[PDB]
Amino acid sequence: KVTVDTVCKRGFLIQMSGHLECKCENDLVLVNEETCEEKVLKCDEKTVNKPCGDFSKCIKIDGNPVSYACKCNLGYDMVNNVCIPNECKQVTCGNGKCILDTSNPVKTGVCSCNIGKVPNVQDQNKCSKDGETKCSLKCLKEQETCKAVDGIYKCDCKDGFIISICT
Amino acid sequence: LTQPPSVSFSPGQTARITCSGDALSKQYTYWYQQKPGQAPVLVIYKDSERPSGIPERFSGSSSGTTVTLTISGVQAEDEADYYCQSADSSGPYQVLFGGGTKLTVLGQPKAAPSVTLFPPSSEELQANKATLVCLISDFYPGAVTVAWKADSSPVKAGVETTTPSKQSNNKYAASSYLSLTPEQWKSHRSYSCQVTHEGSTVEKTVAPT
Amino acid sequence: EVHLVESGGGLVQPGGSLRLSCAASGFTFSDHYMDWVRQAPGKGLEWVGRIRNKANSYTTDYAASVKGRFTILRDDSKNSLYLQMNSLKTEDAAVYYCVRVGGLGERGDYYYYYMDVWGKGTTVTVSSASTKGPSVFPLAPSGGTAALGCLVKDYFPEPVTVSWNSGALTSGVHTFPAVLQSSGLYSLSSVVTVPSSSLGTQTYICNVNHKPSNTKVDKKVEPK
Repeated sequence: KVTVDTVCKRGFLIQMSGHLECKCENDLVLVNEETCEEKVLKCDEKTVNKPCGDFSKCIKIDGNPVSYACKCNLGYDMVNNVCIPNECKQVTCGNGKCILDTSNPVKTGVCSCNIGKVPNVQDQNKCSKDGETKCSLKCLKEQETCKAVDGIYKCDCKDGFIISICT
Repeated sequence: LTQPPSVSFSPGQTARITCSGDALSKQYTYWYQQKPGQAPVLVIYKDSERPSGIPERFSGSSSGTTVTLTISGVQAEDEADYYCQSADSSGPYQVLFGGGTKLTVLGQPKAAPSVTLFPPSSEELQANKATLVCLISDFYPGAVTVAWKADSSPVKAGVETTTPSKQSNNKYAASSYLSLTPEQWKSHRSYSCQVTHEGSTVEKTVAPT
Repeated sequence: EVHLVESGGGLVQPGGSLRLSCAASGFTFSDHYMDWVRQAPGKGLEWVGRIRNKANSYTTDYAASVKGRFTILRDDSKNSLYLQMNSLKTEDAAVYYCVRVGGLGERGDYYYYYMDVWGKGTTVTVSSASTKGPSVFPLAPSGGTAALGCLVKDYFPEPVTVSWNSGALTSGVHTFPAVLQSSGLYSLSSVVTVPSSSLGTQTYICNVNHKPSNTKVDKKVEPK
């Protein structure tokens, strides 16, 4: 599980209504829950096992000629050209994303919502109810405070400063 | 939401108004300043941050289910009513408001209220009506809590109380009326008017004659 | 600059209906949520309801005290907010504020939900009371001082004028402001602090004049 003390390798912590996760920088993809690395452009023989997308690596296909494709890791499946957990294949949240219930030994998909939205019990726990979510991110950098950007929380520059660093 | 009905500080002191509630641990708390005869104004949002145009003396802090509004070096310009708000998304969306706090910037020594309690007159009782008049005057700051007691028991219904109004001597006065039936008056042994001002409570008692 | 101008307030009898309006200007009205907040005379703020923008399907939500009776409407093409009030109770009489909800993002949805802009408000009165003269009752009387007064009870509308001894007695007189009962009628008291020994010798007459109803009452306050 990802907490406020997790170090996002080549990434940064973001917070939604029900969990935290690591978002990568620029064109980096998630190797695991907290590590971001460069992705390959084409799945070659040389790029086998190298990451091609979020939670996906290039593999070899023992076909009639050798073939290479970008397959999601174990426990993930491809939905809209994005690898999401297998238990989230048919869980749509609307104003949010599907995550695994960390407080349940059996893998179950639940809806984590954008900032300002909470799971609506009257809409199959989808993200269709107004509701604030207090930010718990530790933004300790020079003039960095928690800011809501693109439906998520993130440590950004204080209002009136721009990036080397915030000033 | 729960907040104290009245606070009082001397000029230059650091005022603090607390707002408590279980919904304060889930969603943010917002403070509004309302001066007499004017619209409310947001002064503190997201527990601790201040909007643009608010002086730096306004600030807040959050500790669990209690949020404290802080005003460092209170000016007489800051004397107003303060309401804390939040929200509850447990069921349908609900905006939550506190009771409100009358912040008084002290400008004179604290005056204790002078209380006078009148029993129902004989003419009114002969009209099948009974009214107890509890008059409160010459108290500062202009904030008070009135409670009625029927034979040392709390009275809920039948109570009409005014808000404090500024007197000529810049003190405040208020009124509190207890409506009863003549049977209710002549049955109990006594009736009391309890006027609590700045922690101290003044009590007056009348009995049928 | 932002402006929220309320309109439609007035006096209506209990059980009747009334519609409020709010003309907005100085901002994109269709982007924001709009709320109604009322405040009884001398009491705290109370939330009425909320209507949402097109991005949130114009959905509504109200408080339990006005559920089913009040209805919030909006006309984005006219920059107007409305409040249809039905089955009005005396508890509904208050000053109603037109409020804009701030804290939205670039998506039409909000990150936070606060009330950044308030209006001047419009006053709504709910009472079935008409013109009525008061019923004056006497208030009979340590420190060597006593107190006697006159009870000006159940009158409408404001104001009344109370003099003592036809204006001859002015020192020590304190006429308290009136109270507004749930029935809609006003009531006040006017007391005078007098020396205890003068109760048996000096006469105390209170003169109540109610110009709206053309009622003049003189009452003698005697000790007992």
